[PDB]
Amino acid sequence: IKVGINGFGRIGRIVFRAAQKRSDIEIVAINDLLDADYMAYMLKYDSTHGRFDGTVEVKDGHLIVNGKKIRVTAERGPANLKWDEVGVDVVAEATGLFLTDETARKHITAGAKKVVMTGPSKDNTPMFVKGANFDKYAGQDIVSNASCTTNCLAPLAKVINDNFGIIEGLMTTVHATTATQKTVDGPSHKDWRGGRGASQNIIPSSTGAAKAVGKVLPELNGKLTGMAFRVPTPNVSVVDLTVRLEKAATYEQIKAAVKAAAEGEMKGVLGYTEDDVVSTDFNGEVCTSVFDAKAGIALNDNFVKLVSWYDNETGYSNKVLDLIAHISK
Ligand SMILES: [Ag+]
Repeated sequence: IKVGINGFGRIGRIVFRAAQKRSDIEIVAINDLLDADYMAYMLKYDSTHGRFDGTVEVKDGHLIVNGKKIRVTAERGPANLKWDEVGVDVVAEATGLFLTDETARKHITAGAKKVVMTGPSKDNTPMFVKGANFDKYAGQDIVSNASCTTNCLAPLAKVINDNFGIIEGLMTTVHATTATQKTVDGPSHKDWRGGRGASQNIIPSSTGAAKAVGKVLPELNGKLTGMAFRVPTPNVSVVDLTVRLEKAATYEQIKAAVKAAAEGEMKGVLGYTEDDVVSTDFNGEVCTSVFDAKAGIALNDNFVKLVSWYDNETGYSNKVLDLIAHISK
């Protein structure tokens, strides 16, 4: 499966690094407003995930990563990309600028077969999260992988709902710093709080990742919404799911249910741990949701507080390839 990446940002670079560890997905073309010499630098060195495992050179204005040529372009218009020349099947849309079917279809016009958005769709484009609704894919040409927080809350909420039933849920993600925020109190027209100093503040932020669970899980629609807190960590976030259960269940029964799915139908997606883990213990975690058993707490048999870790970069990126590989079946 030849895959072309549009937008060599944080998600774009981690999708590239995760593809080097897979055999069914091969990156063949990258497009961003950067020269080839700069793209080789942002791949070779990474402050969060260390140096790149492999070789990377620049020749003829193109990258040579692990002895494989990769076409580099800087087309601002998605239709002028000419994916026919390099032969791309699925385009990884990782710019955040084209999150609609009208704007993402320019890759189909440019010579691609399918498009996967690395973000929550802004229109009626269907969103798919692994372990939640990957079976509901009906061969659409443009899909979406929702958000990274949705890829963490949906697999956990599905197991809790299928076992005990969620009447109403209220979540909160202690999120890490992203490239949206500022290092120092700067301007931010869309979000005033987001313009404050990231390394100095606990910045509240609104998110619709919990309300988006109702789209990938129609049985939980209108039963989930939440918020966020941006904290001065470079990577790895954690959600705080607070749900009211329909069936009475103890915490030891909740741990056994999450552990059964972690070792069963949701292996590789929903993780499970009983260790004294912290955030940096999940830097580079492939799982999109790791349930922290000792961190959670319950008030009674029908009101519990669940804790689940997730990497907002590595975990979501690996599930972008999993969505590319699923639509290609
Ligand atoms: Ag996130």
